[PDB]
Amino acid sequence: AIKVCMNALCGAASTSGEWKKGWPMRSGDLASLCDKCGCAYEQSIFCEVFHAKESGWRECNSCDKRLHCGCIASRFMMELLENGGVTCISCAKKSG
Amino acid sequence: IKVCMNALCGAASTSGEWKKGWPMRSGDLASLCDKCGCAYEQSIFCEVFHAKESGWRECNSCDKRLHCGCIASRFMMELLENGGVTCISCAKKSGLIS
Ligand SMILES: [Zn+2]
Ligand SMILES: [Zn+2]
Ligand SMILES: [Zn+2]
Ligand SMILES: [Zn+2]
Ligand SMILES: [Zn+2]
Ligand SMILES: [Zn+2]
Repeated sequence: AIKVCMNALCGAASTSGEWKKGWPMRSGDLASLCDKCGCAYEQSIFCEVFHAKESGWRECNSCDKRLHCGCIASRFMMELLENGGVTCISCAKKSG
Repeated sequence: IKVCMNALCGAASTSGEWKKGWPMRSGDLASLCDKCGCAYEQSIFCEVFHAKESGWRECNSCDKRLHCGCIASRFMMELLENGGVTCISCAKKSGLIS
């Protein structure tokens, strides 16, 4: 396959250094991210930097953290609550 | 006491049938009264009960609205590799049914 940045709103076909590790894709393999997108992802702010204008934002039920929902990039950064809404992964570790 | 598992309903009775709802965190299907369950079966549960919540998006290839970050709508869509979501019809048409 052609290797390209898996941020679909970037799609860069080249990068500085090696490709960076991204989020798990549906197949389980890790996404390839360019130097920019991968840098945001490493700092845990990919969606805040690159999905700021997309729909689907909610907030964590236990803290102020905004969470981009319906998004593969943030998919394992939150938990779906039985009574509605989401909590981020830190608060989820704190609540069992 | 058996109660409708839509927290904004909680009716203690039902007409005809308790209907099967969304898969809960444990994997079991929720028990819904006939109202809420009919809304669920027609894929409009979140449109009826969650219209004012955050988390709403649009299907990647059609106009269907999809309530994301919501356990009730979680088997009503598929997450795409491009960061968006697709409804179940578009998913069946694209080969993405998991
Ligand atoms: Zn990129
Ligand atoms: Zn995102
Ligand atoms: Zn939180
Ligand atoms: Zn009900
Ligand atoms: Zn909903
Ligand atoms: Zn669709």
